[PDB]
Amino acid sequence: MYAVFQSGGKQHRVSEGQTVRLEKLDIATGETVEFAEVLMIANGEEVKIGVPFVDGGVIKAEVVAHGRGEKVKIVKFRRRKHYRKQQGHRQWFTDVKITGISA
Amino acid sequence: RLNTLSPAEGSKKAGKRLGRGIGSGLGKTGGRGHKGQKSRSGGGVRR
Amino acid sequence: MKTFTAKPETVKRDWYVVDATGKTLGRLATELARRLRGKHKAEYTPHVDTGDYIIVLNADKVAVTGNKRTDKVYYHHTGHIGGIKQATFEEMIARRPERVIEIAVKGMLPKGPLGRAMFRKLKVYAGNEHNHAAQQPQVLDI
Amino acid sequence: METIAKHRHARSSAQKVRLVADLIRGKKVSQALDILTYTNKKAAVLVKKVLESAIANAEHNDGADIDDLKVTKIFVDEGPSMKRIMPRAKGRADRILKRTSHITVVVSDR
Amino acid sequence: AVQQNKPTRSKRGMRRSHDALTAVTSLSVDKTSGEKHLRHHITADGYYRGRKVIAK
Amino acid sequence: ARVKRGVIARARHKKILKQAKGYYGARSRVYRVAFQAVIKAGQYAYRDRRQRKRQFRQLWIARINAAARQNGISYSKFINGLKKASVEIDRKILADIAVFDKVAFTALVEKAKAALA
RNA sequence: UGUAACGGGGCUAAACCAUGCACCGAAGCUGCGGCAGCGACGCUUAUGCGUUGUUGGGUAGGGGAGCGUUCUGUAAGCCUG
RNA sequence: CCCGGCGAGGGGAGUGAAAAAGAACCUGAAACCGUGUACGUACAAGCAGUGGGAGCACGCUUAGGCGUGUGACUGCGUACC
Repeated sequence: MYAVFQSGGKQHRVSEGQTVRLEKLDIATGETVEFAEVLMIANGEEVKIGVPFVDGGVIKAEVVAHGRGEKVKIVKFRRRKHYRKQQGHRQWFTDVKITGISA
Repeated sequence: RLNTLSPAEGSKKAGKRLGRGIGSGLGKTGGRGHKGQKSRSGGGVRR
Repeated sequence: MKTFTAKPETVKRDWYVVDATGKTLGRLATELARRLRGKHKAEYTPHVDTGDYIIVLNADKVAVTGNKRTDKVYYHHTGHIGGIKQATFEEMIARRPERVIEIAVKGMLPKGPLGRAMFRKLKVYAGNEHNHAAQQPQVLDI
Repeated sequence: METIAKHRHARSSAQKVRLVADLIRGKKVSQALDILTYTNKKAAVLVKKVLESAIANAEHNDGADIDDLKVTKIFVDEGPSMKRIMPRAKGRADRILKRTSHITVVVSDR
Repeated sequence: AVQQNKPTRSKRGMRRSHDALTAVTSLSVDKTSGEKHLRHHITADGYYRGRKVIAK
Repeated sequence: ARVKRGVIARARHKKILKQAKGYYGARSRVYRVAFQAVIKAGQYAYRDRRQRKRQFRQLWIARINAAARQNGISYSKFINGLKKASVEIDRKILADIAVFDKVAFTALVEKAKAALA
């Protein structure tokens, strides 16, 4: 069993019990995750649908990793202009693990 | 002492301190431009 | 994303040979280039080669069509100061038959160290000299 | 268990000595100090005097048995140098460095 | 003349590794005693290769 | 009064020298080139993040071009036929069925050969 | 001085000229995450939330505003064998 | 008291909370080379780095599928005032 689902501009393929990268969850680790945004499902034949999403289809997941990564520094300057610029960056991460695929 | 007193602000300029780099405004010529006595010792010109 | 790694358990060398007997030098080079680069199959290839091992066995019997057989010349700077040599195809293959395949295929490969890591795996023979007889090369006919 | 012997401020630079102190490493307990019975240069005597101390003084300075005694470390380091000037015309200064070394030997019951 | 900073120990040791060629030959036993001696050189007894060389 | 500069000038050296070590010579600790192992290294890291955004984009094009050329059509004409066919596209990273599912990718190139007039 | 007046090969068409449709093509356009400033539209006045619009590489020089350092006071305090 | 040339300079017992507190005695970082050990290093041309990585070594862990250290080799790459 595998499925394909939507989140904004991006489309993701995932299999039963698998882990996958997601965009930052605002609720962190504090809640389970579910999607009805599923647009393809296969278990022995890989049939496509042109109609908008699987009717009554559900994907269920749990949050396995969430947070804000290591701090970094990058710098900018110009030849013989005697200044120095510095940017700090961290970025947020989120990974989720499948608990169900239902149709 | 001061300690328990509320301070006053906006009544001193903070101040005579000279620029240390152009990210803070002014750098290697301190607002006097390049060379001549006008950049080293007062206004650089007589009466 | 990452899903593949080239190493000898995922990329097995199986040894192929292109029959050069009466083959056109350019058409033979366009085959030898893509089969030294690994480009004929469903592959993932970074700054490495995903090859199968390929050689040439009868190089002194390779052909050129129409003209450029006794006209035009190939140049080489010998390394003895400003020293240079020049010869035409039919009088060069008479002397250095294994060089003719090298100078024909090298410009169909990448530049620099990656192009060198492909070239080091290529061997060329003349007189049907069978020196990889334990590797049992599979013949390709173009 | 362990016994240490030294010689500090010796009249040699350490690289004169270290060639021999590196050569005698990696040898059997049948060959250590037996490869040093006949020696080359003052360099080897500076090691011999300290090694013949460590491998024999443990009989009073560690315990009664030394009949399986092994050398664990055998090394030499450059000591403090002394600065001295020499004659040149229209002086001006011209110096040399009078070197020293520190010899170290360690032995163990295991 | 020019030399930048210091010679690398990776090249200096590679120039020391042929400077003396010092070898272990374990020495040979003397031909009159139960102890080893230096090749073609006199023993502490004043002997060499089966005969007396100096007085004691 | 005298500025001890341990908390300032020396700290501004150590903030860079901390990012040294691990190198094949002098840059592990020689400050006037360990500085270049942060400054020139950052001009190389900007190029790493630029080239992995510009030149690695070709892996979504050239790999797919070769696979469509096994069906006898080139990328520049294949994509115009697939536009005329409608659906089955969004982002160029999603085309790796050209290696993973060559039978279904063959049918998608053949769809473009049934829409390109 | 030696490959050396396309960088070089291929190529009698694979050159030269112009033509017809496609594709590749920036740090920008464009989508999103975040920030400061300017201003509207919807709801609300701990003052925010929602959406839409828009500016943000800046050196001689002209303005605005932080973090450390040291002394002096706090310190008859607070940390410390 | 042990070692040696009644050496040189250490060590054993011993003074001491400390002898990296021994008159060459507060505490102590760097350049410079040095003792051990793990991975790495055997043809290949330019600021010695930046990214990728076969191999090897270390420590967890096994219903949707490890990380760390080290790294041949290779895409990218002509400093600073």
